[PDB]
Order: sequence, then C-alpha cells, then structure tokens
Amino acid sequence: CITEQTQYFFDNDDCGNCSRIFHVEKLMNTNLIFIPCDTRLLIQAEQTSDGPDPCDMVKQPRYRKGPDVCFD
Amino acid sequence: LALEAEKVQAAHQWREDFASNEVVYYNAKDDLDPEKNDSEPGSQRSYQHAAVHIPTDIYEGSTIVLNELNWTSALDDVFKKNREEDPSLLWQVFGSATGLARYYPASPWNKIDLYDVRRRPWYIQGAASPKDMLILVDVSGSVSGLTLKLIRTSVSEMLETLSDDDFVNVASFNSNAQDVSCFQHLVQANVRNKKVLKDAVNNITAKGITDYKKGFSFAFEQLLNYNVSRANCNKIIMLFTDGGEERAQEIFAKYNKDKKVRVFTFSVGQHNYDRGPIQWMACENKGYYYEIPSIGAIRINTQEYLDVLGRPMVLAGDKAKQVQWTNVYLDALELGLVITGTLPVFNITGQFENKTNLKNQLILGVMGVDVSLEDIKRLTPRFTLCPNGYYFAIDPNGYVLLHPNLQPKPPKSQEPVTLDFLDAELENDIKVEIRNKMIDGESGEKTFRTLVKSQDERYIDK
Amino acid sequence: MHKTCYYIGTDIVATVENEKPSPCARTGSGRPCTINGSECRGGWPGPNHGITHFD
Amino acid sequence: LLNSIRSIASLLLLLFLFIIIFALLGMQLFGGRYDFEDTEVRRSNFDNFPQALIS
Amino acid sequence: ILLTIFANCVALAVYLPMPEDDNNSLNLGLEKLEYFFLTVFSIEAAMKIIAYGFL
Amino acid sequence: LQFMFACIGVQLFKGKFFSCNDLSKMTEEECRGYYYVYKDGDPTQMELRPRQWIH
Repeated sequence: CITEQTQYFFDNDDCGNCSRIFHVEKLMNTNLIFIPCDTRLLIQAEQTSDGPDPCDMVKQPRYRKGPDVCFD
Repeated sequence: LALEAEKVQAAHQWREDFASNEVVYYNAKDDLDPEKNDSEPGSQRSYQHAAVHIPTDIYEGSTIVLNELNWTSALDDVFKKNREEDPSLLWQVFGSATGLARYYPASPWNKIDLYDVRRRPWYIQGAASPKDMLILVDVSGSVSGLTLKLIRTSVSEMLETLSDDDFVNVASFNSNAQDVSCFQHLVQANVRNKKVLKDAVNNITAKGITDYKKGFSFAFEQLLNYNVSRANCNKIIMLFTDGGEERAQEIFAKYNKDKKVRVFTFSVGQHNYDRGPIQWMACENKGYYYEIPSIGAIRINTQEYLDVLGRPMVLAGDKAKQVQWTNVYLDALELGLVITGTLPVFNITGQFENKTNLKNQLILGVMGVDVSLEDIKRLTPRFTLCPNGYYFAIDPNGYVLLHPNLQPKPPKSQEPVTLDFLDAELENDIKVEIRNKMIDGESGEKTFRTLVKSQDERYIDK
Repeated sequence: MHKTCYYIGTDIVATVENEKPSPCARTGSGRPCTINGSECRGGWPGPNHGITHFD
Repeated sequence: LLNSIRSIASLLLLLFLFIIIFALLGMQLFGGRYDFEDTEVRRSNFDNFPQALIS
Repeated sequence: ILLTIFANCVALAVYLPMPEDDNNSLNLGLEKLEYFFLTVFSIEAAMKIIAYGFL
Repeated sequence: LQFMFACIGVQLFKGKFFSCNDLSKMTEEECRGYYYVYKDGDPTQMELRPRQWIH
C-alpha cells in the first residue's frame, strides 16, 4: 500500500497495463503487470465497434418455390 | 457419404412392419489404442459394427427411428470402413434428424445425457448459413411472469442455438418499441456479446400495452439499416409472443415485397389467444410458425429453425455442397478440442436429409505444425474470430464472474471456445491492422516486425 | 407455532418425525424443499403450504 | 317432484346471479391479476370467464 | 334501463376477457361505453331529482 | 341416472384418458421410454423418468 505509494511515485518516474485473460478459472480475469495480482473480472460491452467481419460466400436465400406448407 | 447416402435413401423402401431383425442386439468387442478411449461395447441400439447414439428423450421404438436405422448403417458402415482403409480418420461421425452414427465402438457415453445433435453446433452449421436475426420478445403487459420465465429461458437458450457468426438484437416492445443497448449487432464473440444480451434478457419485466405494429415498424427498420456490419444474407425476425391481435400487412407491404424478410413466430405456454393472426403471418411472408408449450423447448427450437431456412439450399443449392468447416470446440466425449468439417446430404424430393461430418483433432492439426526449428509460437487465425494458436490451453472461455448461489443448488459445458485474435495476444494497433488485414484474407506473404512488449508467464518482455 | 415456523434436516428425506429436530413437511410427490440448510431443509407450512400457521 | 322445481327455480336463478356477480368480480380480482410464475398446474385461476365460472 | 343493464352484464362479462395487467383488446373501446351507461344512469338520476328526494 | 350418464360418458369418452407424460407424446402408443422432469422450473435440475402411459 504505502509500498504501492512509493510504487506510485515509481510509476510517476513503471508500466501499469491491464491485460485480460478470458481463460484461467472460467472467469475472465484481468491482469495488471508492470514493466498487483490476479483478481476477478469485468467489463467490455463497448460502444465503438471494430474488427471487420467477412463472409462473401454462399448466402443462398433466393428461391423459386417456397411451398406454402406452413403449419399445420 | 453424400454420393452414397443419397442412393440408399433413394431406395430405402421405408416399409414399416419391422419388429423382426433390426438392428439388433449389442456388439461388444474390447480394444484400446490411439485417439484415446478403449473401444469395446457400443450399441444403444478400429472396426466391429457401429455405435448409434440416440437423444435420451427420443425412444428407440418408432416407425421413423428404426426405419432410418436400417438404411443408414446398412451401407454407411461399409464405406466409412473403407475410409478407415486410409488412417487415421479421428472420428467419422454421421448426424441425422435424431440419432448419431459413430463409427467403431467407442462406448457411450449417474449423469444425465441431455446431449442432442440438432442442437450441437457443428450440425447447425450444416444447414442454411448465415442468418441476420432480429428477435421481438413480446414483453407486453399481458404475458404473465410464467410464460415470461419460459420465454426468458427460450431466448436464453436459443441464442446458444443461434449460430455463432450471425448478427442479433432483442427488440422488446409494448406501448413503445425499445432495444437492449448495442444498436449495431453483432458478429458475436458468442462469449461476451451473447452473454450481454442474455443477461439483459434476464431482467425483462412485462409492463404495458401491445403497440404491435410499432414494434414491427422498427423491426423491419432495425432489420433494414445499411450502415456497416450487417452481413447481408437471409433477413429474418422472430416473434415470441402470447398471440397477436391483428394482421400487420400494412407495414409488410410498406417494407417488404421482395420477401427477403422472414417471420418465425413462436407462441408459447398455454394461454388461449388465437394462433390465427400469427399463423397468418409467417405463412404470409415465407416463414414457419410453431410452438413451445412447456419445456419441450430444446428440440422444438432446433426443429425448423434451420430446416425452414434450408429451403434455398434444397433448391438450386447442390453445387454448394462444399465442406463447411467449423470453429474450434471440445468433443462430447473426452478428447480435447477438435474442429469438425460438415456437409449436408439431400433427400430425393423432400426437405433435405442429414448432415455428415469429420472430427479433426487439433492435436494432429498441430502434428502438421512443426515445433523444432524454433521455440516461441505459431498462431492460426480463423476467417473471423479465433485461431488454434498455441497461445492458450483447453477451457470454455466463459463470460465474467458469478459464483452460483450455493443455496438453491443441491447444464454442463456448452462451447465453442470463441476468441478474439486481438485478445488472445497483446494489442498493437499496427498488429490490429494486421489482423484486420488477414481477416479479409487479402494479403499473402505480407510481413513485418512490430517492436512490442510481450506477455509471458506473469511479467512482460519486449 | 414454535415448531411449524422452523426446521432442520439433511440428506434423503428420511429425517425423523416427532422426536426432537423434526418438522411438518410440504405435501409433494417427494418433498425436500431446497433452502439449502445442509442437504435441503425440511419443514415449513406458513406460506409454502400457504397461511395456516398458528403464529 | 318436478313440480317443486317450478317453485324453486326463481331462487335458483338468484343463485345463478350470485354466481354471476361473484364470478365476474373474481375474474377482475384474482384473475384480475391471475399471473403466478412457476410451476403448474395452477388449475382454474380466472384467466377467462368460463374458467371463473367453473372455479 | 333494464336492457341497458343487460348490456352492462354482457359488456362486463366480455370485459373480464381478458386482463393480465395492461395490453387489452376489444374491451379497450368498451372503456368509453361504461361512461355511456354512466351518463344514462345519471340522466335517470336527473329524473331522481324529480322523484321524492329524502322521501 | 348412473346408467344414463354412464351411457353418455362411455360413447363420448371411451377413447380418451389414456394419458401420456406429459402432453408431449399425445398418442398413447407413441409413448415409450424415458422422459425428463425438471424440478421446480430451472432448466438445470433434470431428473429422468421411465414415464408413460397412464390409465
């Protein structure tokens, strides 16, 4: 704590870095590591989206005989 | 299996009578070897005969069951064994409308086997892809908390039933339309996204009168859009409701006539409201209505959620029967995670037969992955999320937290192990450029260093 | 009313009746009443049986 | 025996009336909320007018 | 007045179907109609002004 | 009267009542083998049962 205060000054002078792991004991544990220890898990959801998805294949959907079998 | 199962099914005669000789008995020849597991005894109904799994609720006592059981094994056994002439097929597997055909006698299976096949994802991939999905729960101050519980469970599982590469929302509506927060949808990490949406479903109190049309008004609209993602294809919405009070043909003609829209309406529970306006609707618009009276929810969900979408595939689809590889997941039997390539098999005049597949150990996928010229890492990202990269081990990811309340407890693994490439390993923007480059797959030998800090055991290098 | 309002039990629904640490049971085709209180509780009737309690 | 029915019939009708008012009010009360999540069979619970009649 | 009371009985008997809190359907229009019965009966109250008051 | 209602019920109900478990089987011949029972309501508490038919 106070040692983490001296560490806080050490940060002012190293590398606080959140690093999620989705693995571990089931839960999505976050991991700070500096260049203090594994804790629980949280957060994502996001607002801005990214990482382009793709497909560009098949996607058959056009038809010429959708039988009105319906149900029943 | 395509070329051959098409034939026998074409000449299976399918005569009833039966009773006499099918299959039957129970073969039992002990063995043990590679690919783990001691092959020995396997007949709920290497080499030596074949295992034939059945849904635990499905009973080996029907005109349909045994009738399949004949023609399937009757030829499948032979040529699959012929495929064993060329080692080593790790787990050749057939999956029909109900029962599995496992080649060679791995023994199935106080635990309850709730396991099906219609539900199990590789099979879901084998029928009609992809799917633009837009749910409309009817939260109208009308459903009790009962059918609300049921419907809650219903979405809760259906999204798991839903493909793990198809976009989805949840359009709650009554006296007003509204969405659970996101407004874009989704690609789905399956893990996180579906979990968000699911837990959001977990709190879904009924409250308010049925706008009906207004929900539809956004339904086509939220379905409409164009701005990014979307993943164009089949474009369908799913009502789960007590029973509509009106037709809404007005909006339909207002936004649909190309009929690319579909409607799957799921009346549930008991109630008493007429199925009419609903039954009118799905038939009106290409779409297949059907119910979930209680907790028949599992099999009913799958039963035509896919096959009704199989219609185009039944038609002009035939040259489309290229193998359709799946994302990584754990085997139902102990084995470790294994990719499974699937293909569809057609009937003769009807609505599609059944979806064969091959298990492929990622273990031997690694056997092609040499590890000796080097000593750090391979990594093999999929066409979207995930690789099989030796950057991680063998557990089902998981959402966030939650210790279960011990008090009520005196429903066991679901898979797939979906992962971001981005999250599997440290972000670098430039590296993000790289995965966003490769995800399109465009670039070939393009390569360069990125100076970068790298996580190890529990403290980073650079 | 000191008895009906409470219970304690465990394991298979074979806890002794009417001999200290015993309680009225919910009807049921089996009855166990998860609570938990060890392996399932074993005795309530003021609400699960509905109001009828003498309190 | 049947001749008596002509005498009692009016009172029987008043009984039908009491049945009617009580039924409707019931429908707008119990069934006026009706809902009860978990877990069947619930039986009659005024979810509909005939239902309230039979109950 | 009698037959409109019969209209009361019928309209309400329908009105009970259904409920489940909000939603509503056909009754939603009947909701005015009770005001209709109201104003009629109230007109008969205007007649009651001509009746005998305290007597 | 016992005879009358007897004759009524028989030639109107005789095929009925051969119940399954639950409704999810309908044909008292299609019935066969096991059958889930979920305690309470939560779909994480399955219990098998060699259910059906019912007299």
